[PDB]
Amino acid sequence: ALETLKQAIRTVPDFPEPGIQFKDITPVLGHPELLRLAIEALLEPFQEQEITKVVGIESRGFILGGMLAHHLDAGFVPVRKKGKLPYQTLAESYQLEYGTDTIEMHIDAIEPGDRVLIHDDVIATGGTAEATIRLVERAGGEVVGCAFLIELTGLQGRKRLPAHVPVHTVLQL
Amino acid sequence: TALETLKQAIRTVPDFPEPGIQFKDITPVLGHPELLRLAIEALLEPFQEQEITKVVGIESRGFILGGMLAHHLDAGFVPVRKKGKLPYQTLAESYQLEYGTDTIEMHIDAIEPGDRVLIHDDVIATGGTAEATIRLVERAGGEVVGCAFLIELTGLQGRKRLPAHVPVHTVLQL
Ligand SMILES: Nc1ncnc2c1ncn2[C@@H]1O[C@H](COP(=O)(O)O)[C@@H](O)[C@H]1O
Ligand SMILES: Nc1ncnc2c1ncn2[C@@H]1O[C@H](COP(=O)(O)O)[C@@H](O)[C@H]1O
Ligand SMILES: [Ca+2]
Ligand SMILES: [Ca+2]
Repeated sequence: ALETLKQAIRTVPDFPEPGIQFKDITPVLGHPELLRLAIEALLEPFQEQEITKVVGIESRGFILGGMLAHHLDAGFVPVRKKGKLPYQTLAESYQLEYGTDTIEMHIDAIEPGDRVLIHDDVIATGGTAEATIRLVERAGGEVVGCAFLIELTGLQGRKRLPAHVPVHTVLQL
Repeated sequence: TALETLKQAIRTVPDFPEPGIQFKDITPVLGHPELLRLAIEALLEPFQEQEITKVVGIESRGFILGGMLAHHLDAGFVPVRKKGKLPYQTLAESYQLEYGTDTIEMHIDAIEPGDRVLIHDDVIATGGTAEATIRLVERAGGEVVGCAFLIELTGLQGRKRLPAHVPVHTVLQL
C-alpha cells in the first residue's frame, strides 16, 4: 500500500493543453519522506540487477530519472523532444492520436551492451516510451525495464509497448 | 586531478540554441557513472553538513543533477521553471536580460519559512536566472544556504550579479 504517495498526487486539468488530465508529482518531490518512498518503489523490481544507464524521458522524467541513476551508480541519459539536445542525435518519429512527435538521444549516449532502465514520471499512451525503447535498442542498449511512477490505466499505454520489455508502474491512476 | 577529468569531459557545441552561444554540454559527465559520482561529490562538498531541507533545480537541465543533490541530502526537490511551464499555482519573478526580460516561477507550496535551500543549475552564465531564483526562494520564506553550479563561465562574471549574502560554489571554471 502506497496511499501516502497516491494522496499527494495533484490533478490539474487542461495542462499543458486542454483535455490533458495532468498528474502533478511535485508534492511527492518536495517531501523527502515521500520522495524516499517513490524511489524505493520505482527500484524494487530491479534489485541486484546490473544497470549501466538510466534514461529519463524529457524534463519531468529527468527529476526522478537522475535520482535513479545516482542510486544505482549508473550513468544518466536524457531523451528529449526534437531540437532540445545540443550534440548529434538519433531520432524517432511516431504517430499520435492527432499529429506526430519526434524524440532524440545523443549518438554517444548508449553503447552496445549497456543495460538500460527507462524512466518517466507518467506513462499515458505509451507512444513516447515505445519510441525511447527504439532509440536505446538502435544504440545497442538492452532494456532491462521501464519504471514509471504513474500509469494512466484508462489509456492502456502498456499495450503500446513491445512484449519483450518489462514494465513497472508504482501507481495506477 | 579527478576534477581535471571532469573538465576534459565537458563538450562545447557552437551555435546552440541560438547562433553565437557557446553551449556547454555536460552529457558526457552525466553518462559516465564515475564522472557523475565525482560531479555530485564536488557539488556537495561545502553543503553536506548544512541541514538543507530543499534543493531547487533551475529548469530542465538543472533538474538532472538537482534531483540527485536532493536525494543525496535527504532533502525535498523543487523545480523552478520559465513562465507557464509549471502546472500548479505559482509565484513569479521577472528579471532583465541584455535584450528584454524573462520570468521564472515556482509553485506557491514549494518552499516554507524556515526552509534551508540549496539552489542548483548546471551552468551559471550571466547569473540573471540564479539571481531571480534567490529572490523567489526568499519571498517564499526560505533561506538560501548557497548556490552550487557545475560550471561557472567566469568570463561572464555571473558571480557579480548574485547578492553578496549568498555563498556560491562552482566546481569548474570555464
Ligand atoms: N496526464 C498526464 N500527466 C502528466 N504527464 C503526462 C500526462 N499525459 C502524458 N504525460 C507525459 O507526456 C509525455 C507523453 O506521454 P505518452 O502519451 O505516454 O507518450 C510523457 O512524458 C508523459 O509522461
Ligand atoms: N554556454 C552555456 N551552456 C549551457 N548552458 C547555459 C549557457 N549559458 C547559459 N546557460 C543556461 O542558460 C540559463 C541562463 O543563464 P544565466 O545567464 O546565468 O541566467 C541557465 O539555466 C544556464 O544554465
Ligand atoms: Ca552507491
Ligand atoms: Ca500558470
